[PDB]
Amino acid sequence: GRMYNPGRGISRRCIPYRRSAPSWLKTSTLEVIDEMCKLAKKGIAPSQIGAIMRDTHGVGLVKSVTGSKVLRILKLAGLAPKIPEDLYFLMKRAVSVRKHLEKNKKDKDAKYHLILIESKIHRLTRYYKSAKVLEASFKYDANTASAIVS
Amino acid sequence: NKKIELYIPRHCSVTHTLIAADDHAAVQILVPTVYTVKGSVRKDGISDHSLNRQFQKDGFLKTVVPKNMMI
Amino acid sequence: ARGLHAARKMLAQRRANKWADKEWKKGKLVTRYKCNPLGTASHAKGLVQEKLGIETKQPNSGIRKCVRVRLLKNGKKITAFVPRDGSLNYVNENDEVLISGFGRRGHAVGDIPGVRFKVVCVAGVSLWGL
Amino acid sequence: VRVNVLADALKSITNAEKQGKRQVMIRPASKVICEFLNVMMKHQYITDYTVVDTHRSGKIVVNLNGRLNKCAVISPRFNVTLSEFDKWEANLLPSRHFGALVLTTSYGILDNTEARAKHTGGRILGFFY
Amino acid sequence: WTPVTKLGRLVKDGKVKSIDQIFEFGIKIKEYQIVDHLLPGLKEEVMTMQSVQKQTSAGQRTRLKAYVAIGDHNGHAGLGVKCAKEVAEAIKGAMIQAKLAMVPVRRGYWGATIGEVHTVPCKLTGACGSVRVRLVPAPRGTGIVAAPTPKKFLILAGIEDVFTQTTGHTKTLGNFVKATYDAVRQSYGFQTKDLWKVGGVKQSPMDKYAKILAE
Amino acid sequence: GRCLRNHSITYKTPKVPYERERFDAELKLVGQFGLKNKKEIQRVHYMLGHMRTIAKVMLMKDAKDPKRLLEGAALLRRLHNLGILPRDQNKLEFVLALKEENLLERRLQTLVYRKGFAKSIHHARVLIRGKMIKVGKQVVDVPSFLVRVESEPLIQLA
RNA sequence: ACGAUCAGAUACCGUCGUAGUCCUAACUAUAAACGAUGUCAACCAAGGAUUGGAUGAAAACCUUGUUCAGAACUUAAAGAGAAAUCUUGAGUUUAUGGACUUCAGGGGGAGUAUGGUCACAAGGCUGAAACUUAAAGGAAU
RNA sequence: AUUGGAGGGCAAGUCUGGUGCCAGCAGCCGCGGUAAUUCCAGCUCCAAUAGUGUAUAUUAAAGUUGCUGUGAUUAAAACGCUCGUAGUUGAAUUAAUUACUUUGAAUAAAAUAAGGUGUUUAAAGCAAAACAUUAUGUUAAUGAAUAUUCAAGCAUGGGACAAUGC
RNA sequence: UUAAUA
Repeated sequence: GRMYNPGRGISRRCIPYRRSAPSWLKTSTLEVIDEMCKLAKKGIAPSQIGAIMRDTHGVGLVKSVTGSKVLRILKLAGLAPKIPEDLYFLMKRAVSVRKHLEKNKKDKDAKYHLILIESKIHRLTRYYKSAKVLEASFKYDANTASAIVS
Repeated sequence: NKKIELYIPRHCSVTHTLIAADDHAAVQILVPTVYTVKGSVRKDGISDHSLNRQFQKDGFLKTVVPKNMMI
Repeated sequence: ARGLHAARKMLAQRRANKWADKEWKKGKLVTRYKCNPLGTASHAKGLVQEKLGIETKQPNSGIRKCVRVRLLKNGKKITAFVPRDGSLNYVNENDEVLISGFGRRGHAVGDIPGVRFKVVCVAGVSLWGL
Repeated sequence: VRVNVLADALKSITNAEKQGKRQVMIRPASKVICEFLNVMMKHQYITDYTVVDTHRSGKIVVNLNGRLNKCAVISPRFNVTLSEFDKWEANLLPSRHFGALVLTTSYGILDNTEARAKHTGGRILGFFY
Repeated sequence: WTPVTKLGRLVKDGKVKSIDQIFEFGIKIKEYQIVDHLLPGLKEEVMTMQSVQKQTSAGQRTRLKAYVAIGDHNGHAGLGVKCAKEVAEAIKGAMIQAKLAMVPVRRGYWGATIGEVHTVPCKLTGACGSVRVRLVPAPRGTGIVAAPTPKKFLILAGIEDVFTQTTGHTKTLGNFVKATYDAVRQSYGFQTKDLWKVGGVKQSPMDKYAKILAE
Repeated sequence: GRCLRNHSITYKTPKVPYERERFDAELKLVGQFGLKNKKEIQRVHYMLGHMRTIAKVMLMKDAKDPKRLLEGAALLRRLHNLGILPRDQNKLEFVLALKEENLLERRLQTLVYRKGFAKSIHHARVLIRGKMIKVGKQVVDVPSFLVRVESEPLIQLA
């Protein structure tokens, strides 16, 4: 089930049993990389980059065409964001809730959910530090995250 | 000397388990071959279907049990 | 904690849960040396000072003859039964007696109203053979 | 969460046989699950099994024939010395001729009988009557 | 005498020569005289005489409840319960009930096939109320290591050697015997390795002699 | 411990003091063998229990274990020479089938009554205690003397 | 505080009525805070209906097929239990071992005394012993 | 030949004399208010026996301290609920240490187990002899291989299940 | 409307 509430949903995606590109797909890796490269320069999350390729270019799985994942492609081009995408979006929500909390001091449900969100951040930050993705000098602070997330 | 077993117990033709001496719901159907059904199977509402698989296996029925169920 | 490396909590849980044993805690905590008139000793000696008779419980009737004893080792004052028939007439005053327990029953035992000790000697031999 | 996949598999197999089911399905497949089934086949407790590949640690389907009373896994796999064998069999097995333990050893996953023959101990996995 | 059921008629005519034939096909025994014919000279032993009481407007109604165990010393046993106003009749009434409640007792060896059969083949557990009785196979020398109440029953069943481990309110005499009778009852229902072979096909005595019984 | 020597027990009291099933069974053995008290029955049970324990220990081992071969043969050899176990039964499984009557039927009191030197099993005890019976070369006054097979035909009056 | 009732009525019944009941800020941290049922995970007998989706058919609303999630309900000769009863478990347990945490050890004394700590206070958290007693208790006839 | 007992647990008296809810017995249930199976005695037999009762404590019984192995709806017992560090537990997958496992090395006896040995048996002792009729000879006679043995430490074969790899 | 105790 979900980490923090008793909800239990199994809404997933189903990768097909075909690790190679489909027969009808003809675009080579050069077009896929540059099309993905241009999207990264526009400030788009890697999760959304793949969706745009799937919806518009019909490249539903990039690993089936180029042999490497989106993040690996972006790292090679150097366009991977310094803050990991999943951690970045979590700190974007913590900032947004906090801003609402400044004017609405009596909201006791927003204080609870802000606590849950920040606990998630400390879980992800700890993991990424063991994975050497984030330097050990990194540390999440409310007075600082408002600027970097912005 | 004397035989070490009182008797050799019957085997249910469906679940391939022994028929206990106290199993007073176990039946025996003679098709002019012997079929044994354990009492637990009968009370569950399945012995009719289980016999259909066995009857179809031996040829007494042909177009009752579908192929995907013929196990 | 049923894991292979979870021996710290399993051992520590039995230490804590063992203190709830009424029969086991009583024999370990420091009360046998302060709250027990007899002490660890099986038998004790004392001086008879008063001849007493205690009425029995409600479903019984009669007077339980007994004696009041002042022990030597501690100096406490107790009450001691006088076993079988007519053995109180054999017990004199200001003499040494041997006092020795009873079973333990529901704590108290056989002279009913709170007595838990029985006179086994009168200086002499026995408040049996006597 | 799924801590022991083998525990999930053996509970599925035991539950299926108590209901008299013909074949059962196990969703997560492992090497250890396959080895445990192979030991049970050599003693003719299960007819056979097939492994489907789902690219996602695929599934196993096991065919049962009225013979497996109970197969259960043993929680934390104790380091079983060779001298501790008969102590374990006296506890877990019905008699001296019926059942068999399962142990993981450097020479593979073996039951108690041939592990005794090969003169090797190891962690205990489970048993079956 | 004067049989009513088929099995009663068959045994009176001497066509079912062995009680094991009845147990083979799981036929219910409804006349205690059937067991008397097939198992002559059964030893007897009365477990207890417990008196129950029912409150009434005029007072209490005391009845005597008898637990009697029957069974030859060669692998058969039976337990029956009956309550009545008289001790003499209650034993007789429970005497009947014990005979219809005959069950086969499967016993085996400990480590080798040398001698005659003495002990249970595997581990069995009685499933009475709070009482639960476990039987473990034992070597030749050890007797029936058990409380007197199930030791008396296990002696009749012919189990010379066994180990026992009881659980529950074993002071309840009625459930203590009932738990032992239950563990013994399912001895032949537990499929061991030697029973895998399906054996041969046997004819039921009620089908082979169906014609004569009608006539 | 305080003494440098060794002292060991030879019998054990039963767990349940009062049973009618046990009382008559012991009396059957007392009458059949003329024993002084139940302490002599208990010694036989203890002695039998020791050998039964030994055989039971090695029966759980493998057949070809060197430990089993050394102890199993030694236990059987001691049994054969004592006369308890007949020579035909050379398997450890026959030790578990032994009973207290087998050991009791090898006391010197039993043999001299069976050999006909005394009229009754009680007369055998009196004859033994009176230094009247000799086994080979040395007189014996202890009726618990368990005679070996080799000393079995060497029993005669004094 | 009155008036009734009653032997008495400081109560139930009626009339009046202070703190309180309401909002803001700060304390308090306890309830039969209950599903008297810890959290996570696997397997699991027949149904009919309902809440929110997805997906076919039938022209948002409604009637149907499938499937995912949620609060429930009915049947069981089956499993369990001391039984009542439980079945989206209280099942898969003497055939005893999926992972982790908390709690209990006959009834009283007693959640009391003392010590420590938190609070403005009432109180909360931790928390015995002496002594006493063959029963107290649970489900059912 | 004594010690304890003869209502049940627990083998043994519905025998006779006194006692009259008194004296008392009674580890627990309980028996005694004048017809006591339980008091005090007489006779008898019940158990053990040169031992047998009592009192305190250890162990088993106790699956009433739980690793094997308990219980938590109602009997006592799921924190009011969520977050959370240490701790514990962690999906499938690959044809340098540690842990695990097998053999050993080394390690005081006594003790435990166990090998031999007629202390007349036995507990013992590690001696005595079996026969050589023994000085001679077995013989330069036995010393149980005497095995242990857990937690560490040392070496060795294996790498399945695991931890730190880097 | 009132109805306590053994």
